[PDB]
Amino acid sequence: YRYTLPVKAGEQRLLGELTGAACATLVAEIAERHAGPVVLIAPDMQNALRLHDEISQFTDQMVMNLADWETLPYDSFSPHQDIISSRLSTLYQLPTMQRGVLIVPVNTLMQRVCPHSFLHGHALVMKKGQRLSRDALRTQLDSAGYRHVDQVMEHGEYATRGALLDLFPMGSELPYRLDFFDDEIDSLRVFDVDSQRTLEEVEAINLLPAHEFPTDKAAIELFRSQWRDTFEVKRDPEHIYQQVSKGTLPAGIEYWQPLFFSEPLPPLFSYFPANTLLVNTGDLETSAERFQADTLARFENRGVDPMRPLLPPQSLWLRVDELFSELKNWPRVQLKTEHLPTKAANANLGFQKLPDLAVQAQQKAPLDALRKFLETFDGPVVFSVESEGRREALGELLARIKIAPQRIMRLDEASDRGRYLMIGAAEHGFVDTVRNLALICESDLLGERVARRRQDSRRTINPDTLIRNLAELHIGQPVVHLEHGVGRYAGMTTLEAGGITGEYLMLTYANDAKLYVPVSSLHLISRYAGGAEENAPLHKLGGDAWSRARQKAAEKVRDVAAELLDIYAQRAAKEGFAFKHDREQYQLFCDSFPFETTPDQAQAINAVLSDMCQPLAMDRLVCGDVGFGKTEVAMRAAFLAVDNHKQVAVLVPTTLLAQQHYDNFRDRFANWPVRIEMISRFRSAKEQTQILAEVAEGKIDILIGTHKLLQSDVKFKDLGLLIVDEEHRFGVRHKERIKAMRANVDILTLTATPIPRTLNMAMSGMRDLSIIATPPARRLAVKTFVREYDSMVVREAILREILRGGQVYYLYNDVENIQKAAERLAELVPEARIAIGHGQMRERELERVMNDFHHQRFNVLVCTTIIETGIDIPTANTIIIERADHFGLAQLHQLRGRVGRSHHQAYAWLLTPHPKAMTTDAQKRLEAIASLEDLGAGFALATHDLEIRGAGELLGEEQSGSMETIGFSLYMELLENAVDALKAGREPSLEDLTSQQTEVELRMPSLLPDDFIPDVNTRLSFYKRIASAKTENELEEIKVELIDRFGLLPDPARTLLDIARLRQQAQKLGIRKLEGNEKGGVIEFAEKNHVNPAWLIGLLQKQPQHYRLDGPTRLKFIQDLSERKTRIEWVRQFMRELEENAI
Ligand SMILES: Nc1ncnc2c1ncn2[C@@H]1O[C@H](COP(=O)(O)OP(=O)(O)O)[C@@H](O)[C@H]1O
Ligand code: BEF
Repeated sequence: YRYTLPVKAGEQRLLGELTGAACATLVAEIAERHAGPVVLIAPDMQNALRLHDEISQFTDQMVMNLADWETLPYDSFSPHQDIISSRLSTLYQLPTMQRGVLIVPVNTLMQRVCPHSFLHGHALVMKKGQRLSRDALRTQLDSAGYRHVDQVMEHGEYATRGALLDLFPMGSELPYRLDFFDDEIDSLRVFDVDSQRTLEEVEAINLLPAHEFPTDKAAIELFRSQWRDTFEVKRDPEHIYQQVSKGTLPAGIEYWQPLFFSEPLPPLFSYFPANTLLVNTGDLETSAERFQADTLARFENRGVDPMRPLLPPQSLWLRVDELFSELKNWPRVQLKTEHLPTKAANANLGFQKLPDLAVQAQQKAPLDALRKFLETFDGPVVFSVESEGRREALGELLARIKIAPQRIMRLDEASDRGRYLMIGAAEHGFVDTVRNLALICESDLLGERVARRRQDSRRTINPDTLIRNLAELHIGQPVVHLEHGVGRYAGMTTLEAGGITGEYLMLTYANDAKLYVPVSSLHLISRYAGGAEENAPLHKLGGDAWSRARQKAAEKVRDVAAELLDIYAQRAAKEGFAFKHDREQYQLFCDSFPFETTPDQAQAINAVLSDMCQPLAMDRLVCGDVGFGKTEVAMRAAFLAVDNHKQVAVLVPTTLLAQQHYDNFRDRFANWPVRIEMISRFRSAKEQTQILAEVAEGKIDILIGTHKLLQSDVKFKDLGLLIVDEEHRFGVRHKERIKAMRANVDILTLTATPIPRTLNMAMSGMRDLSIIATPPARRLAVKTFVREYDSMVVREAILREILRGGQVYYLYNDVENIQKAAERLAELVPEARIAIGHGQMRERELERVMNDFHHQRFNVLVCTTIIETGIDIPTANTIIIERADHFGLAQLHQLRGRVGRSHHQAYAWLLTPHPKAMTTDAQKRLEAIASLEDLGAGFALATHDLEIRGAGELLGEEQSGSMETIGFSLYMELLENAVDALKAGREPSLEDLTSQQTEVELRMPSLLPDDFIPDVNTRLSFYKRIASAKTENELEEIKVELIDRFGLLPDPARTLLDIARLRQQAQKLGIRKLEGNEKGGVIEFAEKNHVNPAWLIGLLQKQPQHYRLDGPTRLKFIQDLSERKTRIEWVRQFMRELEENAI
């Protein structure tokens, strides 16, 4: 083309006049036309990710990025070993590959690596036709460094179960099972982390060492030798020398890598193929050197703590001059967006930048510049769309500009006068003047719409995965056995206690008195919820305290049972309501919203709209973190409410945020004809009466106000929608007082963080719940600083935000000394313009200075906790508090996250009085809030607050209490028992808990042996599932799953399955208790059985000696069933024949 290609160690090519996103075009071109692999060096790893898209967007050659360590140099955490997988694979094949593009940032090119002899000297291949021992391969894996686990879920672990060994290779992404057979590899089956069954069988597998360093005995001794040669040992049970010598691995041990090879580690340059070409963008002569400075700076910063010392930086990272010399050994190309006219191997190819093409909604012709420029472009114009649906979203836009470009795949496909489009993540369009090509990106006109996972992958907390993290069976966590009391779970054990070895779950009580409970009676154990995992009560066994507490609870539930019998339903007398939504009308309202919702916001919208469309009323928690645009869900709910004209009301515990919602709703409905108004202290009673009259006649649909409505004064013609914000700070019977008016109203519970009782109820599932863990695009984190009382940090932070041009939120929490403090901090900060705010003011100047804050005429505001509700403006970007000894975690997090709603990094300066003046609980609160600082932190903080404040009375008042109440589920058990007492009118009795659906014990061992399943959690899960079976199809699929996950089925397993099947069939039949032994047994029916009495008596008289009706419902039979198989077959055929003549 316009230039040659550089192939020489010293050859350097330099290219200029290269606009943004044309670097990708040039890179793809040269890689496709370069006879050899391509390695690209990027200045910023994040930028490299961007490259990883656009390159793959424009070409089809395999493009990969060097997996890199996430942690900062000399950190105290592992590199998140999963990433290591993606690394090692690329390392293993790296020498042997001809075409392909590998992209690396300089910060990781700076890092030393393994010698690859260590790598491919340990690179095993397992093949079908191999007579290899299970144990030999086991020890082989152990030497390789794979970790022995029992429920493999991650990279680099292996588990065993009888003849079935399974593991996860470090190179591939899916684990594998083997199915050994006579020490022969019979199968090699891939299986998902959650299917635990075959997806397919592959002929052979290749596996790589577990880590980036050996871990055999030779490795340990070499490491110890190097250590004793270099550093100084400390005789200590956590000094990494002793910890390594023990056998384990320190968390950060990966940074002490050069102590494992007795060699200078390669600079990774040896791994380049014999014929490569370096291509470089930006510049390294600043990035690499600044990185070296940062590494040494952090090193010297942490040159303390003799336990866990640090290597010199030069031993692990390279030198800059050495890096330059090394790169001068390969041909290299450099790209920059400047003018280099001198002289050869240096060109300036026409890649003009995109002109100012954009769309303006206010203009009558948004695509004015677009249509002006399209017709002035003689060449083809090709658009790029980052997704699929958006393509149509822009095709309609092209219909507004009356053009239908054809979708192409490659840039060369463009004709002379051709308009086209393609799916790509390109950022900036441009004008390739070489052949007059116009490339257009979405941001060219749309602007900023970013949906990538900008946040760190590890920096995420899934709510459902947090519940599934564990809900049972932690070896120390407490549980409650309703018969006796509360203890700590300790595990499983098999016991021979009557000639049949049965499983038993063992609990421990006070004074170390153990209690084993049979596995079958599992439904008598509840997971503790009193929230005292470290200070919980420990009932001493055989005491009356638990019985007394249970009797008190029984009395309380009987009282509330009468109360519910007043309603004559289990909160079920309600029929609800159905809303009608017009999809086009709602879509029009979506159009009136000038934003794009996050995916979880869209999910919440779908859930709420569907639920209201259902003919039942809602009680739905939308508990997401602040700054997630929760209010817009309410806006759309109110729009659909006014579509039905259902007189929606809204509640908030303040006047500031009430006014905020008022103006927001006015903005949403300044185009839609509908009446929005407010009723609170600000309004005069003269107009409050008018508001009440208007809402009595129904001329008002949207009302915003505080507790004035729940004063038996407001009248609604048709109250159909009620909204509540910030459920916290609300006492009980507020919701009951607002519910009393109309039962079938849709309840929408908006909040930022639930109080412990509400959170526990959400966990119970009795109330609908929803979480939005998807922050807006530009909502970066909020910095937090827990500092002691310094008068200078506050002043300098105030000045830092003033020079930024923002507003400071000053918290002192006083209505007397706030006056003096305002002038005190004015003297401290003469540059500051301050207003005084407190809730004990006439509210006229309050709203006036709120308006002033909207205009930002004064910078820092002193206020009490009325600020907590929050009307945050994006201008405000910093909060300094004064009292940090008494504030709830919910308030702390809420005021932390209240700042932002903008692209600019906010701040949260936290001022504390003397540490010794702090009580223990204050220290715990402050250390907890400091420990967590990231997006999606409110929900996890609420989970932590659970077990701290403790869920309160699930029945009585005073929520969020840590009293000694019975757990959660037992309350529901007694409630349904009393509902039975009401429906059947039966007497209250503590016997329904002592339940018995069907007992089919026959003195025959039946259990899931631990050898057949290693762990206990899965064993108990299957125990519960089998106990709660409903049809023989369930049993069949369970048997299939057991076959998959654990191979063959032991005799006890088969017996358990068939006993469950027989219990199922007997429950279908109508018999309740079928018992027996070797010499015979008894059959006992129900009150209304379905066995034919005629033939029943016929059998009775046919063989009275072998059959005797001894009791109103008891049939005694004698049988010589010395074989378990004979016993089971006899009973099966007996019951089958009995039910054959079923009446
Ligand atoms: N997906 C989004 N992208 C950009 N900005 C958003 C998004 N969602 C919300 N916002 C902005 O952030 C602000 C959040 O205010 P609000 O609805 O009160 O959030 P929260 O109720 O969580 O405090 C809104 O005023 C809105 O303008
Ligand atoms: F209700 Be929010 F957090 F604005």
